[PDB]
Amino acid sequence: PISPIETVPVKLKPGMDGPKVKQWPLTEEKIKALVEICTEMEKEGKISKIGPENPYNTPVFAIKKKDSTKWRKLVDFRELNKRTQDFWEVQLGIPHPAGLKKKKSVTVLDVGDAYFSVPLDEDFRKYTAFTIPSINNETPGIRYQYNVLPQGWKGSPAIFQSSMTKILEPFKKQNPDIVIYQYMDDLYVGSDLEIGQHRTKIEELRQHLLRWGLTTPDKKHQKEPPFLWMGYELHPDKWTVQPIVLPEKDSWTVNDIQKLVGKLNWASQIYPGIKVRQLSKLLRGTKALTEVIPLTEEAELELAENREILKEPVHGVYYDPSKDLIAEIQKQGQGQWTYQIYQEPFKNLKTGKYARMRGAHTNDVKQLTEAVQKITTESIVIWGKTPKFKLPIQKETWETWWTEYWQATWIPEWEFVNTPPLVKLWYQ
Amino acid sequence: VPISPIETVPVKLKPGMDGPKVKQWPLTEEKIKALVEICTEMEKEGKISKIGPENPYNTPVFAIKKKDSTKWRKLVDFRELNKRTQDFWEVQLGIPHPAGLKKKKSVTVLDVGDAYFSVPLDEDFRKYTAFTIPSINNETPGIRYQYNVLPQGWKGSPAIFQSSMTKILEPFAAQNPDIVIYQYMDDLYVGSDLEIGQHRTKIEELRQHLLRWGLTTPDKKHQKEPPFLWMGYELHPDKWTVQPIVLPEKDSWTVNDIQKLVGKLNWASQIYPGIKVRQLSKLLRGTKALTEVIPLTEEAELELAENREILKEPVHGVYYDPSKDLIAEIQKQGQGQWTYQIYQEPFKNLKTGKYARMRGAHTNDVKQLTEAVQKITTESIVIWGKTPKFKLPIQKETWETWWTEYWQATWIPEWEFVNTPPLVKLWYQLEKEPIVGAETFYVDGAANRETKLGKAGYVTNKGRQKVVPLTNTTNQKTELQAIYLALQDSGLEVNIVTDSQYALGIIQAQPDKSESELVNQIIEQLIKKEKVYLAWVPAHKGIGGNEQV
Ligand SMILES: N#C/C=C/c1cc(F)cc(Oc2ccc(F)cc2OCCn2ccc(=O)[nH]c2=O)c1
Repeated sequence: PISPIETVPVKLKPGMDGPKVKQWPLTEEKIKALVEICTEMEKEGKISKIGPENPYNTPVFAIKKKDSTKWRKLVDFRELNKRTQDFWEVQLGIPHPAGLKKKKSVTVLDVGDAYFSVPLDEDFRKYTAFTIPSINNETPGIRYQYNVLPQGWKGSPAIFQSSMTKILEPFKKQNPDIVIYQYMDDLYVGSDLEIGQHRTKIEELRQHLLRWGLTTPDKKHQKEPPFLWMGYELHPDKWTVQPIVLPEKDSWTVNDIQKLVGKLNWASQIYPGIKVRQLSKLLRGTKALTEVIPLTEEAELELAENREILKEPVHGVYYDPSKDLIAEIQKQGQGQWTYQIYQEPFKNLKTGKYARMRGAHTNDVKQLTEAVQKITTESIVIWGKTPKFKLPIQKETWETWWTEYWQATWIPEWEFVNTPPLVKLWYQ
Repeated sequence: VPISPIETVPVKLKPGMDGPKVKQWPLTEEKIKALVEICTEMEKEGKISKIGPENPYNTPVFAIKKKDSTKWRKLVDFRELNKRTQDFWEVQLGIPHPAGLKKKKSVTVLDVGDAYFSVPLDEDFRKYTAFTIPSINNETPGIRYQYNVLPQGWKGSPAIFQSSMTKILEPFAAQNPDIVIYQYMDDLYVGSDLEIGQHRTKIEELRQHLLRWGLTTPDKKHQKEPPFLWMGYELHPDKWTVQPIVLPEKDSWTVNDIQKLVGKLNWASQIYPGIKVRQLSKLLRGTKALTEVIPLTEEAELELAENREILKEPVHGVYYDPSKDLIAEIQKQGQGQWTYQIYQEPFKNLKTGKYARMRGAHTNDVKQLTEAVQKITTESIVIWGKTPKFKLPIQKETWETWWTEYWQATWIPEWEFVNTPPLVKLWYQLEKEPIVGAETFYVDGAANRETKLGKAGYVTNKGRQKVVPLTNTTNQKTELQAIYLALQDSGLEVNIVTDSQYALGIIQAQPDKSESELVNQIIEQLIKKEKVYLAWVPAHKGIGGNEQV
């Protein structure tokens, strides 16, 4: 191994010290996996053991690659990122291709391994410190720091950006209509090609990267998969927002019209042109909830106007690059979940709904996890950055079980909501 | 004089900071002489060294007499140096819990004497530890010294010592994979399954190694033999328990005494099952005044009595067998208190514990059970590195019904039902759709924020209507009161319509208990009903609303 450049010098933000974060307790299984992995990484010179004079710490976990039987090590760099990358956004920052979200197909490739060839700045290494914990606090943790660009650190692709650019240069020239964006360890490749030739082009890029020295373990089962599916494929052209729908009924009761007036009144927080007057006049008297109420002409006219105004997108909704993205998720039951990515309240940049599968495989936590991953991926493709989730789950529960189903090399920011109200059905 | 060839750990001052400078003149000749007698011997042992006064730094020095005055001790206050020294890795957060230890044929405890002074200090840093022994008046040059080894009370001492010890243990463990060494502070704990002769031989061998590195271990006896009173525990060869708990008798109690009492009870809870701290800790809601004398409530008295009855006879925990399954069992104590036992074999517990819900005004048994499962899962992952199998007082249909309709994602690992009353159940379920042939109650209530008067009432589709006045209430209380009136005056099946998002929020949460009596009564009514449908409408838009104030 040799250093192509010597090191890219890294400084922190003025008035900021290194990350000090507690390492979460781990299963014995995951501890052993991490021990094995790190023993090998130490053997290759990627990481080295450190002394008591290094105060800094970053959490570590063991996940599984995608479906595999082999353990993968995932370091959570969120804090170090905020303490470093905020200054390599400006300085080394990778520009985001707004044309990527317009492509018909987008494949995601894992380029992480590349970073391991490039050494890390000598003075910066102490900030990469992490701890493999011991069960029952029996022994002090095993302490390493990176000698090379770590995966999960946003500074890694930034430093490697030039190398990536010049490696991708020949492929970009023979394929000028293909969009290639790098977010951390991931390469997002868009195209308008037919699915088959799109896959062929992705394989061409794989062989290109490979013969240029970049392993991309997106390689399949070799020839024959039994029932499973190939590399991650997205379709951002179908990724537009969702409108608000009202129930279609042959007969309407007092209750139906009450839920209708309520939901419309809620929708008035978004669309100012909503009028509930003529629908409210029909409920004027005090009646049984199960009493069927025929719709007048005024009320029907009002319902038509409301349905018409509700199917058009919201005016004056734009993305502010200086503001953080916020993704709220609410659980709809029956394997369904709904979400909204916004910046300011009631101005929705994006909304959607996900149902994985029904029964005999997955539970709530698995679904919410996969949901967070999908939403984050969409967010990356569209704005070139991840949102901060408000998760409908108990904090300790999530902190316990999230690593089980996590297939992603990045982690977003999250907080937990114990509150959420009646509005559930209003989003479905 | 055991000087050590131990590789030093490089140490820096915090960036932009210099070494501490403090002049110590005081005080008396006797202390000076004692300091001389000590520092000469410390210098002889290489622990400290006299230095030429070229622009150095200084630290205050004191001499404090212990009981039995035959010996003296020197105390150097390093706080000002500790301010300027770099941060180090955290030393040890928690201790290992006895329930997580494995049974060994032999366990030896080793105390290392003068641990810090046996480990050298980084050369370039040594000058920052400099201090001065004062002359007897007359401003004559003071005696200058500096530490060559880890000073007691210095910020970096325990961590550096820990790493040094680990490195020293490294070659011995390599030649001895069949024994286990736990390092804690100045102590080592060596377990083995080796036969007693072989074990003792190995222990002496270890002692010799340590002595080769400049560390001492007891040659008189070998001292500690089980118990083994360690960190508030009692460690026995086949079992572990807590050290004896003593609950003091008092005619008067302050906040401090209640703090100590509750502490002792919490500590006792990990092994003795059934300990209840709720009523006693509720007295501590007086968090304003810490010296205030607190009178004991009857509930607290009864609870403390129960704890005394529980603590009457000793109980013991066992150790962990990795070859056996791990089971956790939970019971409800009824006051919002929960108790649990973690075990492997039926008549033995690894440990016990309790969960209480301080959080929230309203809650229910199922959610609390889930939270308990969470706490236990975390604790198990910490102690044994695995999650236990659960035995729970809940039917699967109950659980499924709850989590499927719950707005929050929850999950529980592999668990089975055990029938040990009280069982956890759903006491009522609101209808998902309005009930045909049921009287519809349009309810509402309101309060004046100033006068605190307010009122609550309903109007029904059958033309029936009621209004009741209230005193010392709030809008929320009036809305809940309205719903309660509707429940009181209705039949077995009722449709209620409220404009209050709050009240609907409380009811849809399906709480089985509350600290609010009103909500409790509403709950009772809800249990007594066959079918209740609660619906919400926008307020003040006058749809079906109540026009009266
Ligand atoms: N003073 C003092 C005691 C400290 C102490 C603390 C521990 F966490 C463990 C400990 O001893 C053990 C050391 C290594 C092991 F693998 C297991 C240990 O278990 C202690 C329980 N014990 C005690 C005596 C005995 O004959 N068998 C046994 O399992 C001693």
